[PDB]
Amino acid sequence: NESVIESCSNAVQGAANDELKVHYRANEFPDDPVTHCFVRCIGLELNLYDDKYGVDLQANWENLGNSDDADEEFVAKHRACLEAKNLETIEDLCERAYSAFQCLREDYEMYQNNNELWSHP
Ligand SMILES: [N+]
Ligand SMILES: [N+]
Ligand SMILES: [N+]
Ligand SMILES: [N+]
Ligand SMILES: [N+]
Ligand SMILES: [N+]
Ligand SMILES: [N+]
Ligand SMILES: [N+]
Repeated sequence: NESVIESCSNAVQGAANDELKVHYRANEFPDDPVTHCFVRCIGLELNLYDDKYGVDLQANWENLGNSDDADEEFVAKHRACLEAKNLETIEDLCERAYSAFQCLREDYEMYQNNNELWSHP
């Protein structure tokens, strides 16, 4: 939502940038250090993500336009994707969050073009 985008742009060094914020409002998140931290911030603020517990797959399922329990294959597929990214070995917390969310890119893009289950318990 608008509020979280604005607050995260202030919380993250470099993120209060006109050009970057045009991307963010368009659900476009480039692979750069500022955006890494921005994506982490949004994930934390919306409780979609946690540095320790990773991606809340149920919260993300709900953020993809659903109100029910996540499909089992959605949970399985993303648990496996996230495990394959060896997130615990990524020292930079922003890079870690950005890498984690790459697993859900296809889902968010499909949802956008149409309009707890922590991965690391
Ligand atoms: N900022
Ligand atoms: N700022
Ligand atoms: N962040
Ligand atoms: N959550
Ligand atoms: N399911
Ligand atoms: N991981
Ligand atoms: N999806
Ligand atoms: N939660």
